[PDB]
Amino acid sequence: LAEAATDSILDNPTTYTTSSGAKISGVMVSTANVMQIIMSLLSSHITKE
Amino acid sequence: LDKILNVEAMHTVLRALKNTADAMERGLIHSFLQTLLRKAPPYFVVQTL
Amino acid sequence: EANIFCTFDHKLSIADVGKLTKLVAAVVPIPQRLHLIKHYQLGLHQFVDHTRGYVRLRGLLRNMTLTLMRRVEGNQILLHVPTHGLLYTVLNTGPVTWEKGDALCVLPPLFHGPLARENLLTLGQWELVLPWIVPMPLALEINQRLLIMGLFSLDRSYEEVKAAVQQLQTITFRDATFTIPDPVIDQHLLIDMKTACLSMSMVANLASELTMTYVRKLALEDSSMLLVKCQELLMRLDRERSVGEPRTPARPQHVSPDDEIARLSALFVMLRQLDDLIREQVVFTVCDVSPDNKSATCIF
Amino acid sequence: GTFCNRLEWVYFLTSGLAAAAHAIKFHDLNKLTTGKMLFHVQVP
Amino acid sequence: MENWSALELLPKVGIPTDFLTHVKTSAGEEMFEALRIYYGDDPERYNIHFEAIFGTFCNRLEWVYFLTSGLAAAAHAIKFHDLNKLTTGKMLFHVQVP
Repeated sequence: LAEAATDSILDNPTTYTTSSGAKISGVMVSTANVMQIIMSLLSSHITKE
Repeated sequence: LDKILNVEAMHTVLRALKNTADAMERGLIHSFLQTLLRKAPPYFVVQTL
Repeated sequence: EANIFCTFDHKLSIADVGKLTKLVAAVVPIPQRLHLIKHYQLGLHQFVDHTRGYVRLRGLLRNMTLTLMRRVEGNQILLHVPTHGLLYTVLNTGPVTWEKGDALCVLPPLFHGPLARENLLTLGQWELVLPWIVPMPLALEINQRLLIMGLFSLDRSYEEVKAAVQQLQTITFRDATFTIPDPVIDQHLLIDMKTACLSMSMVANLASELTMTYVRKLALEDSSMLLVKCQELLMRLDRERSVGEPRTPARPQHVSPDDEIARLSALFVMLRQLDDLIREQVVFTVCDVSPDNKSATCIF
Repeated sequence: GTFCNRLEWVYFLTSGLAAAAHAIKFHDLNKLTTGKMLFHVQVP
Repeated sequence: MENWSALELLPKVGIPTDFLTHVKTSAGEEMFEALRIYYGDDPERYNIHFEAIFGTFCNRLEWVYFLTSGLAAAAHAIKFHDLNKLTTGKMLFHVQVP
C-alpha cells in the first residue's frame, strides 16, 4: 500500500525529517480501533520518536 | 620464416612430449583405479560380513 | 519515412561487403514502403518465378516502390527512397547503353546471352536480382513486342508462332541483342488484349470517312518510297478483303469542321487509351551520363 | 501546473549488469565487419 | 580481386610516368592486364573493412600427477627399474591362532 503511491513533484527534504536522520515518505491514518489493532499487532516495526 | 618453422618444430615436439607425459599420468591413475575396483566387493557384502 | 533501414540474418564476409560496396546508387525495388524492413523481400528474388509470366513481374514491378542503395556499413543497408523531382545519381548493371537526353523506365531483367547469373550478391539460397533500367524507346519497344506476341498467338499451333517469335523475341538496340524469356499468356494480358480490341474498334468506328480513304487519295496523287510500302500494305489488305477494284473517291459530301473536331478529339482520346497500355510513364530524366556508361545523373 | 521537473538519470557502470559485461570503448565499429576469436585446444 | 582502395589510400612513390602513346589509347586497347578507371570522384576508397582477429587461444592442460591426487593415499608408489625382468611378486604370511 505504501509504495503504490507515486511521489510528489516538490518535496522539501529539510522538512518533516525525524530524529536520527530518518526521512518521512508519507502518512497513513485509520480510526482508533484499527490503530489499536495494528499497534498490538506490528509493535516491532513501530517506534515513538 | 625458417626460424619460425624451426621454433614451431621445437614447440610441437615439446607440446607432444608434455601431452604424452600428461596422458601417461592419467593412464596410471586410470589403471590403478581399474585394479582397485576389480577387487572391491559391494557395500552389502562387507556390511553382511 | 525517407531513409529505410534494412538488415541481414546472415553475416557478410569481406567478399560480400566488397561486392556490396560497388552497388552504391543502384535502384532496388521495395514492395512495402516501410521503415524497419528485412532483406528477403528486398529486390525481386521473392517475386521472381520462371514459367510464371514476364508480364506479371512487369505489373508488380511497376506497382512496386523504388529506392536507392547507399552506404552499407556491415549488416546494414540504408535504403533511401528518391524524392520526386530532385536530381539523383544512378548506377546500372544492365548491359544497355544510355544517353544524356532520353528518359528511362524500369523493367524485369532479361538474359543477355552470355548467361552470367551472378549479380554479385548471394546469401545461401537467397540471391539478389536487379531490375533492368532501360531507355524509353527500348522500353516501349519490348512492351509493344510482348503485346504483339500476346495478341497474335491466340488459336495457333506451336510451329507458326515459333517461326514468328524466333525473329520476334530478338531485339537489336544500339549494338545489343535481347530476348524475352517468358512470353506465357496471362489473364492480365487478356484484359490488355480486351482494352486493345475495344480501343481499335472505337477508332474504327468514329474515324472520319475521308481518313478511311485518305491513303487512297495520296496513293493516286504522289509516289514516294514509304508511300510505295504503304500502298503495298494497303492494297494487300484490300485484296485480302476484296478482290474487286477499290474505287476512286469523289467530292466528300459531309464536310463540317466541328464534326471533324469532335470526332477526331474523341479519336485522340481513344488513341491515348490504347497507347497507355504500352506507353509507360518515365522514371528518370538524364542530366548527365558517365563516359564508361556505368553511372548517370538523372533528375527525378 | 509546474513542469515535470522530477526527472533522474541512470548510468551503465553504476548498474550491476556491467558485471556480466566487459565494457570496451572503440571508435571504429562502423568500419568493422566481424569480430572473431579463434581457439586452439589439444585434448588429453 | 585487387583492392584498388589499397592503391588509392597508401602513400605511393613519385614517378615521372612516361610512355609514348596516350593513356586512354593504352587503356582501351588493353596493353595491360587489369584496369580501374572512374571518371568522377569515386567514394569507394573511403570505406574500410576489418576482420578483427582479437585473440588466439591455446589450451593450458592441468598437470595432474599421481601423488598430487589424493587417490595415492590408498597407493604405495614405488619405482623399481628392473620391473620387466620379474614374473610375479608373492607374499607369505604365517599365523598361529590365539
